[PDB]
Amino acid sequence: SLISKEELIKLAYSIRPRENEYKTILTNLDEYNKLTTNNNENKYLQLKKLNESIDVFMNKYKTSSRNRALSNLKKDILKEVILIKNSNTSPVEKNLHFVWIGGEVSDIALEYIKQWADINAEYNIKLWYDSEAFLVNTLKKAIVESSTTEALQLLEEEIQNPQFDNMKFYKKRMEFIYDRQKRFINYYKSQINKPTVPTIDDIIKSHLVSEYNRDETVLESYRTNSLRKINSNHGIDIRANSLFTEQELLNIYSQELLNRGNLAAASDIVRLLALKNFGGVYLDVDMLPGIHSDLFKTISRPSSIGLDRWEMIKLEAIMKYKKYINNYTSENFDKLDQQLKDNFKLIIESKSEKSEIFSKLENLNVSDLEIKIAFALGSVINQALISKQGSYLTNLVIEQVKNRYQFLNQHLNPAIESDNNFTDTTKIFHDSLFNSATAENSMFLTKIAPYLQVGFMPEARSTISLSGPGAYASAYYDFINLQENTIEKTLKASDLIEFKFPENNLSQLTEQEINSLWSFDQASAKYQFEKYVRDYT
Ligand SMILES: O=c1ccn([C@@H]2O[C@H](COP(=O)(O)OP(=O)(O)O[C@H]3O[C@H](CO)[C@@H](O)[C@H](O)[C@H]3F)[C@@H](O)[C@H]2O)c(=O)[nH]1
Ligand SMILES: [Mn+2]
Repeated sequence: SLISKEELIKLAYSIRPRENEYKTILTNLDEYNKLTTNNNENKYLQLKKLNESIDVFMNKYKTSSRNRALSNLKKDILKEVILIKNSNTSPVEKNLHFVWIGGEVSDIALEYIKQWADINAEYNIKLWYDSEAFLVNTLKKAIVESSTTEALQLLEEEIQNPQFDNMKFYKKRMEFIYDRQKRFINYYKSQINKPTVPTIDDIIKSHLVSEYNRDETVLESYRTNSLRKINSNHGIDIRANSLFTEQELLNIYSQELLNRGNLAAASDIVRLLALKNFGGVYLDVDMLPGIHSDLFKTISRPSSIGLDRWEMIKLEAIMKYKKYINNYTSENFDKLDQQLKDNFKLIIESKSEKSEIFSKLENLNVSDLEIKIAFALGSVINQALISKQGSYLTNLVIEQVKNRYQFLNQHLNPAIESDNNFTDTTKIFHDSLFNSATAENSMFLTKIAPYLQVGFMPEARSTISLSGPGAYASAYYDFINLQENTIEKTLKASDLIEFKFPENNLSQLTEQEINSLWSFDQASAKYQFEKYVRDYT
């Protein structure tokens, strides 16, 4: 329990009269100690109120003899949130949420989702999709491909020089991409208010037919096939549900889905709303169930192979003998000594049903305060999440996303609403953005400055700071330190063991996940550019 008001009076006793701010602290502490109710949120809020009062006294009387005790009390307050969070716990709602928006869900994604379904029959699979937006990927592809060709043609004389800086190509291509997105968006805005009430896909189809030499029948078949494939495999339509219950979040989802064509960012929004409204477990479609602990207890690992590769090899080894996922890679497993191999086959074949290989989720016991998250490379990663419906931390993350977008859009909207090309739009945005800089927000500003080229140029990673892991990391800071609207600071994986997605319940090092991580750094960028040059000729 926290120290009592009487104990604090004894500990902080001084020759000096009690300051008014000290009396307030004593009252807040006593009120926390006397709380009759068992509602976690109420306890947390009263903690917060007390912590805030202590800071007011410490800032005001910096040399006070009471500060040592009050400093200790703050440390005890930090421990209590953990205790509070860990004291009343119970199973999360039995929902597995997946999201696939913007096109046909792939067969490979369905296979991965199938593993989860087989192992966890009591959970109700929810594959969220947007019934009006099956052609967004098709459009983004068309725009990028056409732009790549335009940039190569413009730069044809230079691209052969082996010393050519491929960043001249990516910047020029971005100018063409921006012009093409802007043509689409202005066309969309001219259609969307018509009395025919067209859908996103109606408008994309028309635009592709008129400007990208496409065939309406082929696009319509692709769209209807996507709608049928998804509905047959646990699909649930965002347009027909209660995820979006305010305009602000919908506008954020729409700006990513329609203006940027950033499907991952749109999915970042949907997953939060799905957890807020329904609770359960959110998984990217490249995640796989966790391997039973004992399964490979009996297999020391060669020190030549890495801690992560060892996990990839365990998955590859399981597939090589059960074929649960068709054509699953065997590359890192084939290179092993036969006793290793023969040992793997031996333990593997020992088992009878898949539930002996992968672990069930069963009850995932969590606090209504928290959200649990996977880790990667020292950071949180929002590819796997656990949250009760309406959890306090899930709401903190949503608030972080809203505040970040409100700030982004304050500076971005005047620029994009201009009739200006990419270069001049970027200048208007940046001039506004960086005139707002402070010591607290400067890193954030620098990270969101390349927002418009996210997905199209190497090193544009603004999504992490808007809808992705950075927002979760700052919300964790908020929660742990009883703060709100943290922008400068993030908590790291080493800070968040109490919030880790339980290691035994998840396999992150799948073939599909490793396929996704191939990011847009300078190394990937050089390779894609070389292939573009290779194909152009
Ligand atoms: O065409 C598409 C492409 C992707 N999505 C959604 O985005 C999710 C993640 O995509 P993906 O794994 O390819 O990118 P990744 O770099 O790993 O995402 C991280 O960064 C992402 C953004 O912060 C984050 O969403 C993700 O969890 C991180 F791991 C995927 O499981 C879908 O829900 C889609 O619906 N349609
Ligand atoms: Mn991934």
